[PDB]
Parts: sequence; C-alpha cells; structure tokens
Amino acid sequence: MFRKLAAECFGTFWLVFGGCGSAVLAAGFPELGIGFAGVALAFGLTVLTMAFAVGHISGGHFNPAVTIGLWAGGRFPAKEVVGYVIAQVVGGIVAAALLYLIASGKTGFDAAASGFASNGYGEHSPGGYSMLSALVVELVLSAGFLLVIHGATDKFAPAGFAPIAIGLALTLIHLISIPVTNTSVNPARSTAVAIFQGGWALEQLWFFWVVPIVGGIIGGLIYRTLL
Amino acid sequence: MFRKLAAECFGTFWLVFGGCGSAVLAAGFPELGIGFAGVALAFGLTVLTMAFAVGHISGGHFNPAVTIGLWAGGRFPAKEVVGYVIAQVVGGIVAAALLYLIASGKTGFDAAASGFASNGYGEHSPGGYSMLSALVVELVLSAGFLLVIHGATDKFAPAGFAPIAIGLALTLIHLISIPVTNTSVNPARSTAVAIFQGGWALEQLWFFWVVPIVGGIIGGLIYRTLL
Amino acid sequence: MFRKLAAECFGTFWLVFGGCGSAVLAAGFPELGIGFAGVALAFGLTVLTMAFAVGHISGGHFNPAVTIGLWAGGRFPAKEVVGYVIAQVVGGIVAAALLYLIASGKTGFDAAASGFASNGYGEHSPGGYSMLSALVVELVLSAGFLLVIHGATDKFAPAGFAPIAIGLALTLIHLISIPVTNTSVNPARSTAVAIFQGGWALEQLWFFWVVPIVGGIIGGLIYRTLL
Amino acid sequence: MFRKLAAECFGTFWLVFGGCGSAVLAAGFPELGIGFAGVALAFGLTVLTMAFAVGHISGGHFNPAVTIGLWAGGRFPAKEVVGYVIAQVVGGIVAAALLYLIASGKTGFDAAASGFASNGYGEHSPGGYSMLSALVVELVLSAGFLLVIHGATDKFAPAGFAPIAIGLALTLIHLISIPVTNTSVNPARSTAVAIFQGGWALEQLWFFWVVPIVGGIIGGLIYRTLL
Ligand SMILES: CCOP(=O)(O)O[C@@H]1[C@@H](O)[C@H](O)C(COP(=O)(O)OCC2O[C@@H](O)[C@H](OP(=O)(O)OCC)[C@@H](O)[C@@H]2O)O[C@H]1O
Repeated sequence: MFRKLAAECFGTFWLVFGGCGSAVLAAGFPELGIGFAGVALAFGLTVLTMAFAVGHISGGHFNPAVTIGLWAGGRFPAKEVVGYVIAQVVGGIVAAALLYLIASGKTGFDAAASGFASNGYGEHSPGGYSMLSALVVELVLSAGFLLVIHGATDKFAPAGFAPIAIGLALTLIHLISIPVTNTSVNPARSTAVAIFQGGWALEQLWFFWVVPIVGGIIGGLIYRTLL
Repeated sequence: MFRKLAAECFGTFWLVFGGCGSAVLAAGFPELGIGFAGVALAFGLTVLTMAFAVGHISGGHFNPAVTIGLWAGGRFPAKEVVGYVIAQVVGGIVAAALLYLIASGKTGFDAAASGFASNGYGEHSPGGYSMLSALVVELVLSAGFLLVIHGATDKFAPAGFAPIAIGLALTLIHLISIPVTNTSVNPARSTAVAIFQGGWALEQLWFFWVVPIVGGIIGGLIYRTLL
Repeated sequence: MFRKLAAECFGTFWLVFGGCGSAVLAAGFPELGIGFAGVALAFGLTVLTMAFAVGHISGGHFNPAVTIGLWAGGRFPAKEVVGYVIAQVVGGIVAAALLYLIASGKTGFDAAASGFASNGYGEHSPGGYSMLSALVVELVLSAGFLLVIHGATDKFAPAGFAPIAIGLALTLIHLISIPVTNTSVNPARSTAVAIFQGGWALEQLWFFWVVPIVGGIIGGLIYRTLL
Repeated sequence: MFRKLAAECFGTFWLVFGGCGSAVLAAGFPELGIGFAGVALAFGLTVLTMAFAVGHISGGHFNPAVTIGLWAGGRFPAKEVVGYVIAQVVGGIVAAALLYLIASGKTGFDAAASGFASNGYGEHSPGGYSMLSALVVELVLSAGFLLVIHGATDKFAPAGFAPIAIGLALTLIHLISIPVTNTSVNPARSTAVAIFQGGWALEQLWFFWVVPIVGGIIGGLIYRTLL
C-alpha cells in the first residue's frame, strides 16, 4: 500500500511542480516564454512521464477525480480511494510549497495577484469567462479525460501506450480550457496552489472539487455503461 | 454495433470539442494564445487519444472521410458506413453546441463574426487563398491522411502505434493548411461549427464534404491498388 | 520492387509537401504562424507518419542521403540504391509543384525572392551564416541523422519505435539548423523546391547533395564500425 | 566496453550539440525563434532519439548525474562510472567545439557576452533567480529525472517506452527551469559550453556538478528505497 501511496504522492507532486511550475516560472517569460501551449504540454508530460515511472505501482492517478472516476467505472477499489486522494493532495501541497519558495528567488514575485497558477472562473478566469462556461467546459473535459483513461486502460487497448494516451490527453485538455478556468480537472492541483494564493482562489476552490469529481464520475459511468 | 456507434460519436465529439474548441478559445489569446500550431497539436491529439481509448471498439474514424476512405480502400464494411457517418455528424454538432455555449461566457464573443472556427476559402480563407488552392490542399492532405491510415493499419505495420501515427498525421495536416482553408479534411467537423456560423460557413460547407471524401477515396484506392 | 519505389515516392512527396508546405504557407503567418519550430515539427512529423504507413514496405527512406547512408552502413543493397533516389527526387518535385500552385493562390506570393523554402548558405542562409558553418552543421546533422537511423533499427533496439525515433530525430535537426541553412540533410527535398526558385537555389544546390550524402556515409560507417 | 563508451560519447555529443545548438542558434532568432519551449523540446528529443538509437548499447545515460544516479539506485556498477563520465564530458566538449564553430559563422557573435547557453544562477540566471532558488529546482528536477529514469526502466514498467518517457521527461524539466538556471540537471552539458564562455560560466560550473549529482543520487535512493 505504501508503495501505492508514495507512487501517488510523487506522481502528483511531479504533476503540480512541473505543471504550475512551467505555469509560474516560464509561461509568460519576457520574450521567450512558453505561453499557454507550453504549460499545456508541460502538464501532460508530468502525467505521461509519471505514469510510466510509477504508474505500474499505483494506477497512475495523480488526480482525485481520476481515482474517484476509475471507481465509479468499476475499475478502482472503493477502499483504497480516500488514501489515494490524501496522498495526491499532500504531494501537491509539498510541490506548491517548494514552487512558491523557488518563485520567490526573483524580484517582483507575488503568489496573490499572480494567482500562483490558481484556477478560477469569472473575474478570476484567464479570459473572464462566466462561471457557467467554467462549469460546462470543466465538466466535459473532466468526463472526457476519464472516458479516455478507461479506454486506454481497457484490456483490449494497445497495451503499454496508456501513459501516452492519458498524458497527451491532458495536454489536449489544457490547450482547450486555460483561457476559461486556467484548466483544473484535478481538485488536487487546484488546492495545492490555492493554499498559497490564500484569497479568491480559496473561495472558489470548492468549485474545482465538486465539478471535476462529478464529471469524472460521469466519464466513468459513461464507459462502464455504454463503453 | 451500438458501442461502435457510441465510440465513433464520443470520438468525433472529442475531436470537434478539442480541435475547434482550442481554436475558438485559446489560439488567439492575447500574449499566450496557442496559435495555429497550438490548434494543430490539439486537433491531432483528440484523434490520438480517442484512437487509443475507443479505437478498439469502432475502429476510431471520427471522420466521415476516414470511414468512406476505408470502405473505398476496402477495409470497412459498406454496410456500416452511413451508421458511423450519422453518429459522427451528431457527435460533432453536440460539441459545437457546448463549445458555442462556453465561448459565449466571455463578453464580446460573436460566432458569426469570428467564424466559430469554420472552414472556407478566399475572402473566407484565413490567409485569403484561391478556391483552387483550397481545393488542391484539402484534396492532397485528405488523400495522404487516408493513405497514412491504411499504411498504419496494414497487418505489417508496427502494432498499436496506429493511433500515434494517425493523430500526428492530422497535426501535420493542420500545420500545413490552416492558412489556406483552416483545414477541414473532415465533413462532420466542418458541419458542426458551420451550423453555428449560419452564414457563409454553410454557404461553402458543401465544399468541405465533397472535396474531403473524394480525396479520402483517392487515398484509400491509392493504397489498396499500389500500396 | 515497384511497391517499394511507390512507397519511397509517396513518402518523399509527403515529406516535401508537409515540410516545405508548412514553411511557405504557415511558418510566418501574420500572427499565428507555426514559426521555425512549427516547421521543424511538421518536417519530422512527415517522416514519423510515413515510416509507420509504408515503412513496412520500402524501409522508409524518403531521403537520398538516408539510402546512400544505409548502404554505407551495410543495411541497404547497393543494387536498389539508384532506384530509390530517383523515386525520392521524383515524388519530391511533384510535391513542390503542387505546393507552388497552392502558394500562388494567395496574393503576393513569389517562388523566387521569398526563397520558396529552398536551402542556402550565407546571403542565402536564413540567419546569414558562412558556408563553412553551413557545411559543418549539415555534416554533423546528416551523420547524426543516420547514426540514429541505423541505431533505432538495430535488431536490438525497441522494435516498432524506429519511426518515432527517426521522425522526432528530423524535428530535432530542424530545431537546430533552420537559421543556418533552412535544414537540408536530404538532397531530394533541397532539389524539389530549388527547381521552382530557379535562381541561387539551384546555384548552391550541388552543396546540398555532396554535404548531406557525405555526412550520411560518415554516420553509416560510424555506427557500422564502432556502433 | 568501448562500444558503451562510444555510445555514451555520441549520445552526449548529440545532447549538447542538439540542445545547446537549438539554444544558441534558434531560440532567439527574429520573429521565428524557437524560444525556450523549442529549446526544451530539442534537448528532450536529443535524449529520446539517441536513447532508442544507442540506448541498447550503453543504457543511454549521456549525463554524469544520470550515471551516478543510477549507480545509487543499484542499477549501475561503480567500476564503470568513472569511464562513462569521461566519455560524456569529452563528447559534450566536442559538440560545444563545433557548435562554437557554427555560431561564429554568423556575423556578430560572442560566446562570452552571449553566455553560449551556459548554466548559471543569480546574476547569471536568465530570470535573475537567486542561488537558493537555483539550488532547489536543480535539486528537485534532478532527483525527479533520475527517479523517472528508474521507473521507466523497471522490470515491471512498459517495455520499450523508456526512451520516450525519459526524453520527454527532460523536455519537461526544461519547460520548468530555463528561466531559473537555464536548466542543467546534467553536469556534462554544463561543463561543455562553460569552457567556451570561459568567464562566469566556469565560475559557477562547480554548482552544476554537485547540485545535479546530489539530486540524481537522492532520486535513485528514493526509488531504491520506496520504489
Ligand atoms: C512520501 C513523500 O515524498 P516527497 O513528496 O516529500 O519528496 C522528495 C524529498 O523527500 C527529498 O528530500 C528532495 C530534496 O528536497 P528537500 O526535501 O526539501 O529537504 C531539504 C530542505 O530543508 C526544509 O526544511 C526546507 O522548508 P520549507 O518547504 O518549509 O519552506 C517554505 C517557504 C526545504 O526547502 C529544503 O529543500 O526531493 C523531493 O521530491
């Protein structure tokens, strides 16, 4: 079990660190920044790379909504669920913790305002998208993400390619909804950075818990049911 | 059969949502938009990801030109073609629907004006290209795309890699022809967003439903015949 | 050996069409251009996609220096050499032709002047490098290209991945040279477009035959001797 | 064992020449420059391609920290450690040497003033990050990298996908840190270009030997201990 939890912690820690890291440290860098499309890749890679390395230990979740989604899909044990979620959330915090430290080594940093790569909606959305839009897009993408995970993990799917699917799947998702909610689909990755924003990010933090979980559950049931 | 239909439906939905969705949400974002290459990647990824996820169910077409292209080349049962094509068009439209709703959360959005990521040519070509150009490009790419599909699915090609190839083929295609026609090579995709543009998008819609399927068949036959 | 040459022809076409195509049409589009890196991806993506498609038919060369190289390496029969190359150069020119036609569709185009994605050195070096620099870099990336081809195809290399390895390999090479010579490392491609330039493109072309093919040999022997 | 050393040597050469190449030759370049994101992909690719190519000959380290890290993970014999490092460092220097020659071809170039893609911190950090911040990323991303390298190569991990995991993992590392330290995480890479800076680059060179090797060893101990 430990292995499983450690796998899930470093996994997520890696997700956040690389994800919000590129987000914070390189995304809008003066002239050579990696923009949204860079951050999009980054995130996916944290999952593509971590899935290979430790996926074979836990399940390569690194996401609460993926742990809960795989559950509603009949793939994951309801017993081990909670642990997995804590582990993911803990790893994420430890990540944003260092990230924050690292980000401070530069003049002008500020977790608040900058948002510390926190997710939000309306007035707190990158594009200024309505909460509703943030709801619709998060849902579809969360559902679709589990829909792809269950598919790439289905015993009839090209074995060993799963990580690539799931990985790049997250890159896709980002390329899509950054302007809306700065992309979440992961209540662990959203909590981690909110903690260090400690403002609106924490107020809307709930949103990025219910919404992703619900959608992942739909994605799971959609696969368990219609396949 | 239903699975095969649901698979193709969700698959296309993913395609229109991810591809068109990124183009209508992030491609032109201020200082961090993903640009064309951004969109190109995303598009190919919807395919690469669903190609793995549900590829092992419906064969992973998601494109009416791909299905008919396979039939032509002699790999898909003519007795199933129309079933897939419906599922796909329906899927794509559901996507365009949600995308439409989502894009409206940001003040100042206008489907018709903006183009809702529809395909066109001349006066409607992103780079303002002739129709002759739109015709040649879409044709060649469509063919090549189908040939790549046939060759990648040949019993002698590396097993399981297909999805990586076919998806990256579509990214390659979008990197080459977004300035021209905004890259279609998919009737169901073109239809979905066009409907929400109402105007000229539907006015040239036929173009991206004849040219694309023609090329797909030429490509299919190219391989079935010569290899 | 028809099937082989057919493949070797369509492939090269897809290469010159997708690479130079992306260069001339997208690359520097008003404000969403795929840029140098976009091209770089595209170029590689052509080889990655065709290797999977017809690689299982002709060995997926699509490059004179990759055939001469495989020969020097001792993987390709000297017999089938001249045949491949012919096909490779042919298919390329047919692509550059169609591209030319497509490129002329936009008001303002001009094959000469713009350069039509041809390769050159100094006065014709994208960044205006010396011929010496042009030489050294074309030499290192040719040899390296082959060493990676030979290796990724050694009976002891991860089977089925070669296409990815060689494809992304080309991308890497384009990410590096571009500013120097627009990245050749393929006598076939350099020719195709040089023809339609009809100016210096042809004048310096000789350079883009001897240098890549010499390098391709260096690499062949390199891996064939020391591994 | 000469093959293994030749393998590690060309590998690393391909690494420095490829990454530092794209870096000092393309990242900047006018309106098309590949910037950090391009440079990031590049480096990753050099590893990915060479990993498939000669990875089956030496284990594909191309990084002193990655060789010493593996050693700590109980995956590499200490006897061969010192040999590998010499190979890698020599291969790197040779790359910087030519790359130096190539960049010098363009009018107006000063390896010194330009930095020549050297790693540094504080006054020499691209984004002006403090040494503490430098220390932290470098450390984390090194232990992380080495960790991913272990899991991807675990007997229970997906066979053959390692080179994709690792190489892509390095691209990630670069997406997150370039602003900070310009991303070393490889003592052989740092050394190579420093030599041709010959000012501050060498001045801080030590830091990029101890930090990434400490990180790399911790990484492995983590996998050795917690798997
Ligand atoms: C099962 C869970 O496994 P983990 O997810 O926890 O991950 C491992 C760490 O265990 C290993 O020590 C390192 C090097 O990193 P170092 O761990 O931070 O420790 C050495 C060290 O001493 C602290 O007191 C400083 O504290 P703060 O985070 O409180 O500062 C906040 C502003 C810290 O910055 C410094 O790096 O790399 C991590 O990824």
